[PDB]
Amino acid sequence: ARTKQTARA
Amino acid sequence: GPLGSPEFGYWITCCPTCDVDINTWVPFYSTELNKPAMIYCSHGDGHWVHAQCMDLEERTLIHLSEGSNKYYCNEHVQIARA
Ligand SMILES: [Zn+2]
Ligand SMILES: [Zn+2]
Repeated sequence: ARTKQTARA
Repeated sequence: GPLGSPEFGYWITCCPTCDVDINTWVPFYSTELNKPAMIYCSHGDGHWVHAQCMDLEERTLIHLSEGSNKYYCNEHVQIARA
């Protein structure tokens, strides 16, 4: 699914 | 979007029980810094909801971001499964 702010820290 | 500008898509009241507020928000998921993580709901023409407001734990959120499947928010998933 499309998501925002889910890039690995 | 970058720096200071149109962030309103992020600061909406995503659902009746939306707990995210521009005046009090702090990071929760490991992937957040200054904006709340969101998920796209495929109900109708679609809309975005705050991951936190859907009561999703991080591992679930990450699985959603990596998958190619459609997501239906707590308000619409029942209609989608009927
Ligand atoms: Zn919300
Ligand atoms: Zn929805």
